[PDB]
Amino acid sequence: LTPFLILLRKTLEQLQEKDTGNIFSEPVPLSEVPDYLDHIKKPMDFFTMKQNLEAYRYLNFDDFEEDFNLIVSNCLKYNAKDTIFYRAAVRLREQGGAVLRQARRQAEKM
Amino acid sequence: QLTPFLILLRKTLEQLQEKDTGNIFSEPVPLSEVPDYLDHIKKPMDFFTMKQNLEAYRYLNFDDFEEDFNLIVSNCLKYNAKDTIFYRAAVRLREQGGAVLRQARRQAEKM
Amino acid sequence: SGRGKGGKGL
Repeated sequence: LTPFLILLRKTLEQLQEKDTGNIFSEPVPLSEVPDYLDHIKKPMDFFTMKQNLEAYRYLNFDDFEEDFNLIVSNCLKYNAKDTIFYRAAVRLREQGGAVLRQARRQAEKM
Repeated sequence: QLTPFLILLRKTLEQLQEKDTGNIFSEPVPLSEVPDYLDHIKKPMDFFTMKQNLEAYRYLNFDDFEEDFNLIVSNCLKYNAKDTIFYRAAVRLREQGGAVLRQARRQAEKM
Repeated sequence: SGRGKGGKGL
């Protein structure tokens, strides 16, 4: 249990708070969206990020940020522009990019 | 007072709705479930709101009634992606409603 | 885009 892991935990909860509808809380449901994996090479969501975090798979901040960026880019790719999902990802890009900026400053001291 | 024109708009409103089996347009889009709706749609409209307006004497000419019908359709095309049940239903409603409105206006302007 | 998730909002 490092200062870094503690920081990523805090950062992840801050990112989740930006997603008021819990659209990105769990993997896109493949039973409801059967062609999802034909388009999206590497699915991601906040619960998977939490699993990765707790299993020590975020060695550095870049790897964490890469996964957050995937949540957003996957959603813009899969969905039509005029959907709740796409629009939500566009808002999350902005609000979550800002959470990450502040957290990175802290990470890079460690 | 209850006029012949109001009676005609009641009938017309019901004719426009027979074309809508899924009751896609029967009530306002629910904002609890569609929290981005007002970010994209300035003036929501639906058939129940139109009936409220009609019964409260807000459609005293045919144009104002047609304007709100046309808003139901155009709002739906605007909000929803093309490849959807909802967008397809609004395209069909444009087609089917255009025809109901044509004959009702003819009757109205004789009053 | 794929087939889509459908629905209206949530």
